[PDB]
Amino acid sequence: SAVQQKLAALEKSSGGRLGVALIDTADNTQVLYRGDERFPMCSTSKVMAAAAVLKQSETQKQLLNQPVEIKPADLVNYNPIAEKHVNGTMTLAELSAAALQYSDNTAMNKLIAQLGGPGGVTAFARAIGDETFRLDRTEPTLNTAIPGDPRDTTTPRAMAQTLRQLTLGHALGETQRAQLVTWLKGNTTGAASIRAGLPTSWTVGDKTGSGDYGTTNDIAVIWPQGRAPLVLVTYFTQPQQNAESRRDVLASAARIIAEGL
Repeated sequence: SAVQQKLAALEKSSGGRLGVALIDTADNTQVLYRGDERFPMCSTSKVMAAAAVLKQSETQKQLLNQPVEIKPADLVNYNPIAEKHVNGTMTLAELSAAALQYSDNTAMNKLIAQLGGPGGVTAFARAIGDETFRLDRTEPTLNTAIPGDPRDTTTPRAMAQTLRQLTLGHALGETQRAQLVTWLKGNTTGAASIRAGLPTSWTVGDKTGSGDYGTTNDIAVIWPQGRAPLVLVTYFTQPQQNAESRRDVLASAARIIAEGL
């Protein structure tokens, strides 16, 4: 289609490898570009960890209010919120918010620990029908994004389907789904990524990710005004280990997708 030719041209102009999956919930139509190739998730994996904790809270009703101690040894490479609470506590809700809206890496590691390790995050994916997602490592090493390495990867198609189920579907309880949506809508790191390619009037909830090999990712649920929502996943990675981030590519891919709906 026109859209796939424009995405291929965008990819060629960028020098990297682009993966896109769009689900239009109006008719369940999908647009895929490298939709079944694996990409390093980087921080987009935080959505799965947060959702796994939300699922636990369906049975442990008070779980999100459980205080978790932040110790100096817990701090890793990027901890904008956890740093503010060293030698104090954060609740699991606050850690989930921090992981999602500020991409706090300490917060992610606490979520992983709550789930019993990366295998606990992966198990949640399997439980909701995602056979592709795999989380293998903790922060910060899950962002190495080494070409060909299957650790800590998923495909665009799989992540779009899973994000749809978590936010618009019923993989989570009603209160949990609403909380996840609220968290995503409040993301602070996404202004230059998918959001930048979309009409300003559209409501977006997203989670970015970035890593080595110039890996630049964003996954979003999009609520256009007077129109069924869309799920859009944009993954991008580059051949040079020290490549710079290319959020503009994600914005451009979103713009190309938005041209047509």
